[PDB]
Amino acid sequence: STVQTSISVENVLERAGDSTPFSVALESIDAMKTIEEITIAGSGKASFSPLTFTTVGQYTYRVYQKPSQNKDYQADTTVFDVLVYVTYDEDGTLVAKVISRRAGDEEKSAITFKPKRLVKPIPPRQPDFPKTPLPLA
Repeated sequence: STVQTSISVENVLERAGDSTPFSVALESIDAMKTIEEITIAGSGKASFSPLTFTTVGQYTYRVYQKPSQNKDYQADTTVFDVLVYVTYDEDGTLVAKVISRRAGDEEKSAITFKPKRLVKPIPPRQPDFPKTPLPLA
């Protein structure tokens, strides 16, 4: 019997429509290995590939954001601890319960990163002529 779980994260950029890519890594503390890295273009939600568990137990991970490839931004350095508990529910069904927290925090928290832009945005090109009626003279 087996159960699967998708660990989900959010990347939040300060400007909507900013599509700068950032990468997030999932590491297993039990194995001391990186399991996977995923890349998110701009702001969005993202899941790592599903983890499959075949035996009951507690499995420990952490999730963090890699250094920003685009040097105009500072990646969020927050690290999240992620615990996956695999057991049976009241009907005897194999289930996986996932709990995430900021490292050092007691309270649970969704895994969220907020990279910050360190340099002024590149200037937009001159806008097109107006497409709406100009004010009456």
